[PDB]
Amino acid sequence: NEISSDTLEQLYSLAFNQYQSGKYEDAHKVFQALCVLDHYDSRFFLGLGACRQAMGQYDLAIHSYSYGAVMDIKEPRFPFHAAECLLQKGELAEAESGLFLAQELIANKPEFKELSTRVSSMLEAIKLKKE
Amino acid sequence: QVPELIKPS
Repeated sequence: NEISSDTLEQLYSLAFNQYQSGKYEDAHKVFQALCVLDHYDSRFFLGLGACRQAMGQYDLAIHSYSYGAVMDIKEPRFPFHAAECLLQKGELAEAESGLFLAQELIANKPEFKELSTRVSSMLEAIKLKKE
Repeated sequence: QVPELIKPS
């Protein structure tokens, strides 16, 4: 029945607002349904994964980020947030690839300035462990 | 510090 409008934007705004109020459980329910309505929009998977990350659900988060990565191969926020989750699980080699990928996708784009510094900080911590 | 989402509309 996807002759559904851009009431999709109304739903995204609501889920976005719930997330900023720390209502992660409610936000995740909306984001989940949005992923059902339009499985090609990457904001919905970033949102869904973010809620799972916020609630400590690392494997579920990585799963949503993986999907987002498939539909938006240029978006560095997916491997970067997955790398965070993989770090929390103590999976350092996998986290490293995540960070290196993010770094490739960010390149020297000005909008990801602070995000670059976090990436480098994490790569430096994993690097020293292998000594 | 939770992940930062894309802004709406």
